Amino acid sequence: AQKDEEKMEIQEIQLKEAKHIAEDADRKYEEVARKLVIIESDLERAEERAELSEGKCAELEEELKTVTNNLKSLEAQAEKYS
Amino acid sequence: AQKDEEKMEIQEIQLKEAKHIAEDADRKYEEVARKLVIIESDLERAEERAELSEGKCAELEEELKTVTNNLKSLEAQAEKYS
Amino acid sequence: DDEETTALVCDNGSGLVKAGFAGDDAPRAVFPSIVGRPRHQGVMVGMGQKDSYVGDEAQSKRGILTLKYPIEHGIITNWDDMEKIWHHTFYNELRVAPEEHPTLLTEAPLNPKANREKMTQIMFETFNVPAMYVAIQAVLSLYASGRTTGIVLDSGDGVTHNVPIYEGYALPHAIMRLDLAGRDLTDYLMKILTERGYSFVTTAEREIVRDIKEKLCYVALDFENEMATAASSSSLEKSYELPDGQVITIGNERFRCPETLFQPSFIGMESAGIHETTYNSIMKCDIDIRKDLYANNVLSGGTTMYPGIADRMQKEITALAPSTMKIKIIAPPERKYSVWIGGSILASLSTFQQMWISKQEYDEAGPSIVHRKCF
Amino acid sequence: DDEETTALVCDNGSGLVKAGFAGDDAPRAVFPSIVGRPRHQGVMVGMGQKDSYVGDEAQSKRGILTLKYPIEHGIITNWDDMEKIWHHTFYNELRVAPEEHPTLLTEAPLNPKANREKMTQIMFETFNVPAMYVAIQAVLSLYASGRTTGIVLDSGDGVTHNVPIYEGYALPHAIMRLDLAGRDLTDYLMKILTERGYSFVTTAEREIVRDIKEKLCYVALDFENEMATAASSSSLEKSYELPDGQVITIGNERFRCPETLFQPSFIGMESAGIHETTYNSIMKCDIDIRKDLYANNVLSGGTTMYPGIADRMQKEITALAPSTMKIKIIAPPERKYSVWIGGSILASLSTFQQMWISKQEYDEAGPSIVHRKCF
Amino acid sequence: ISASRKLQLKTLMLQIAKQELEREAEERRGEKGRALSTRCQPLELAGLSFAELQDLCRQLHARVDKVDEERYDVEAKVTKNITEIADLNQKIFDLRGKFKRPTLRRVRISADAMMQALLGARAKETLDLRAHL
Amino acid sequence: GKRQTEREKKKKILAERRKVLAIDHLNEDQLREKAKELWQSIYNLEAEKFDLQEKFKQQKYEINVLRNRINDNQ
Amino acid sequence: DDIYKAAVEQLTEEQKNEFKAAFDIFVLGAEDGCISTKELGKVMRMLGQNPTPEELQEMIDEVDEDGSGTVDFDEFLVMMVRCMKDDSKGKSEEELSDLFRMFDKNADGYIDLEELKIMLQATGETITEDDIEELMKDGDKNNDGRIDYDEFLEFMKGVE
Repeated sequence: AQKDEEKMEIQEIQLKEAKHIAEDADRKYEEVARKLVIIESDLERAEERAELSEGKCAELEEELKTVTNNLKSLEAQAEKYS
Repeated sequence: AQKDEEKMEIQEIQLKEAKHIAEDADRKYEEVARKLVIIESDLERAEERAELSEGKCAELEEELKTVTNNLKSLEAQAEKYS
Repeated sequence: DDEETTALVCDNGSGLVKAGFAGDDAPRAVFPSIVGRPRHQGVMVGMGQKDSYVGDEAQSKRGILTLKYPIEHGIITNWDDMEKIWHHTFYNELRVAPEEHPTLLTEAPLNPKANREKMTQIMFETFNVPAMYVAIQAVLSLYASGRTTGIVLDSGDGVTHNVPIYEGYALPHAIMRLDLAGRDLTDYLMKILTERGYSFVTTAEREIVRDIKEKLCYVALDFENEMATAASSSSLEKSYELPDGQVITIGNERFRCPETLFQPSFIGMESAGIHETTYNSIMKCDIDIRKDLYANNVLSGGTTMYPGIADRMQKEITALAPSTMKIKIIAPPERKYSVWIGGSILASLSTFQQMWISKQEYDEAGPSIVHRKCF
Repeated sequence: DDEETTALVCDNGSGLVKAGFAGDDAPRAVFPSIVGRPRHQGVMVGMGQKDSYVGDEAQSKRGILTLKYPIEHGIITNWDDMEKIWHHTFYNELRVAPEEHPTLLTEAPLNPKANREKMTQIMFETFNVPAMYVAIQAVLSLYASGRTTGIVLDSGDGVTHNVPIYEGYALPHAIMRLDLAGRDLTDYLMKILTERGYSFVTTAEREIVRDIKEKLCYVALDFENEMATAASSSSLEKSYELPDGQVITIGNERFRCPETLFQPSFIGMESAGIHETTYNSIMKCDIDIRKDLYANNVLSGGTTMYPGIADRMQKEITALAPSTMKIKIIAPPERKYSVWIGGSILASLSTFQQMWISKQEYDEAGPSIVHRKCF
Repeated sequence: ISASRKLQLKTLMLQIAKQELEREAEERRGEKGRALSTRCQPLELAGLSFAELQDLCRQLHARVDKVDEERYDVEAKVTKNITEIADLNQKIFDLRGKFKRPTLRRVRISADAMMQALLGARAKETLDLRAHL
Repeated sequence: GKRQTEREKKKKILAERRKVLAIDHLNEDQLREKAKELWQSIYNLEAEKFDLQEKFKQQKYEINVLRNRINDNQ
Repeated sequence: DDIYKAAVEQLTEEQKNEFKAAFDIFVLGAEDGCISTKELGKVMRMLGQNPTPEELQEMIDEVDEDGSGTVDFDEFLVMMVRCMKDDSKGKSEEELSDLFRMFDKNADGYIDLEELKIMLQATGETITEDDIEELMKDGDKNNDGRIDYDEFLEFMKGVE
């Protein structure tokens, strides 16, 4: 019975240490979750703004093409009327 | 002595549960570490490429302005020709 | 701005409602005229789901709506939806109460009377405007060009009409109104796309086919040569990315869709193309103003924005017309909003300020006032 | 707040009953749904031996019981046992009499009507609740993610169903319900463990195999490479201690058990995996909402907790889908209780407070009221 | 430049804005009282006959009812404005509701703290079984 | 917008707003006291109308701002 | 100092005495009270509400950047005030509406660089090229022509 009491108290201090380790891990978990949420939100915004920029670039490119071609044709016609 | 032994068994199961907590915490934390790093790298790249597109779009704006002015000139010439 | 009172130049159109205050260069708010009720059931509670999304809002939720245009061919077939569109236009896109602003609607030529009378009755009873005036959509397009003569071909999205005008005197016996327009071209394009495997059926996918038509189609200078070239080489096949991926490749459907304008036999219509109804409209005019009409042919309306139409039409008319006359086709770059720019100019005139249909006049003669002197 | 009371958000499920009051973060009491009669004779007198241990009590005396789940595949096959489970849940795990609390059950899509009608009849006659409402298990999981669109794959333990939703409008023609779930994976694992010598037969040892599956199995990113690696090295063999000693070593059974999800041909099922029924469910939707569904794919349910599934599924869908669309898989850490969290949120809404099936309404129309407007 | 200094400058800006806004609020209230006093011409009824005072009171009555009519018109306008204000609030709620579904709620209430009561229940049932035998 | 309904509601509200009494049953000082009370009442009416005017100003300002900010999405 | 003394009041004299008992707990003890350096890390290891790495780097920038081997009472409280939650919730949506309506003097639907400059100079702080330009880099997050509504709505989250 004496030996068993010894083992009981040893396991008792071990259990307290275990609980503390558990709480520390819990706090770390909450922290990392917060960080991940923030960074993902930033990812959303970054992707969306990238898309906006790409679309606008496309539209401006097309308009440039059209106007340039019209100008070239009218230049040819100016020579013709000369 | 029997009561003490029962106490010991209880402590044993609790220690088991604590180690279980430790392992699951570590696993989830490593997972979130992976996700964090991947998200961060991709966010960096996305911001870079979006800014590149923005610069190209501004250049396109200037090009379009040049073309518009030249078309105005050619149109005036053609109408006077008429 | 400040004191004083500005006029609202609305322009119902059929496909795009264009509105804005009188005296500017471009319409303030341009948005499709579609009203789409949701068609599925809806399970989320408290999402704030409305019963009808109108205007440009229903072009973003079109995946779960059934869009339906309230104006078929110039005429208005569904008055409640048109009233909803007008209410949206006044209150949300311009944010000006109609109780303090004259309005200048536009109407196609040769339209049913009841349509115009109902339009004025709505504007005077529901929205309660101070004074409204209805103008023919072609005279405005002639205003915008800064001319005073010329024969204007206003190929909108609902109906294509061809009003000749000389020295400010319109010729009512020479108006040739044809009901082929952009919508029929959209339907024909959607029908010939099925020859490659792409099937668009839903009323929402009609918008996708419209976008394809706007971005890719062009009018061929010579039809047979293009048909022969597209059947041998592959320099014409332009690809386009659907709203979900799966790019498509349009071959000789590119110039076959807008060719329907010059050969209305493609969609089974009997009449002659827009290249020959203009010549017929000219030949009905007197023998002494045909040279001026030949030299001042004006294009307007959205559907005349196809790349390469101002050359095909000139070639066709030069083939038809006598060899001595000079054929010139005025195609301003601001073609789409030409009618609205002309409307703004007309509403900004001082001489026009006493032609409005004042409300007391409507109270004395009823809605039939529009056919009277105040035209 | 004030008068009034709190709602009971029960969630029958199949394998774990999750319940708790509305407005919290996690269910109050979670316990397996098994009812096990004793099977041996019993010689001690006065031991106080009951005739049926339900819930978590029968997971401790499982050595001398014959556990049998009352819910096979979503549907309920043994109504007396289900009534016993509900009675236990109300009175002993929550200790709140049902006479003073509304209830919000959950039901899989495409289930037999008679099941739902019997459920409401029981809740109104035996337990005599004030008002109960039945909701589809996927809409709640979409609530919990805080989205309003997205296609949710809720791979429970009984049945895996895949409900796409856009802007709050569910698409009833695109629900793909597949009956492979956690229970079939447990049976297949128990069947492939016999290839090393370990034989589990008793209905009590199915629980041990379930624990092995939960603690050891994982989904392989690439199946053939893992099969080749596990056949050469020995870095995968993880050991596990049975409830009596005699540790066992699981080799390539680790990633072969949950691979059945992506290749249902392993257990002889014809259909395609959960990686291809999602793509098929998307392709049945309209062409304009496919991008949003691609970007907001949601995972839920217990069985989607395997380590490494959110990457395998994304790789598979990216292989199937067009190259331009972005594929994103939402896998919240609180996956298991996602349906119940969503249920709590829905029950806590003010807009939802008038959708309950009040008892007087049931008295007037009978149990068939559930199929009516109060869905 | 550094975050702390920038936040201090922003706080100073907000405080200056708040103080100038409170100053303008008291100015507006005082000016509003002054204008309200200015609007009505003061009443001086000293030495008035029955006819004069009665006609004055009757005209004041009629003008008060006219003011009631005017306030009815203005308050109908304001009620329509309130309706469109609520509509705009609802529209912003709808535009933000794409991701705001799980936002309006309360979580982590009661079940997070209670963990060791189950162990006590198990110990109690085992002890009861052992003590009864 | 069915101004008949608005006119009916106006008649009901004017009934709510109706404060009409006797006119020839008082003495001179009582008449003066009633006139003073009526002056105070119309002063309150003026104050409430000015409050409504500024409230409507703020309503219109916030409506413009909210309209612009919702339009800024596209 | 006014902000500094307000922060001192935040961890008030009662809180000062409680954290003084805590400080005696995590001091070396049984010595002259010279006050060393690592005890501000000891309070991180002890309090549970561990100072953030941002707090650690702010302390490093102020203290031990000379390798000081000790922390003053003033630097100690500078570290301590940044740990306890003296938050201001970032005001309220109505107060944001009022403030940003005031800042939108031109009623453009946004706040311009000119309005921001005149407002920040109207507070008396030296607003030079160090500001505005950095505020373009820092205060203006969107940098899409102006400072739009959500830009300054979220830009002032949890701040004073």
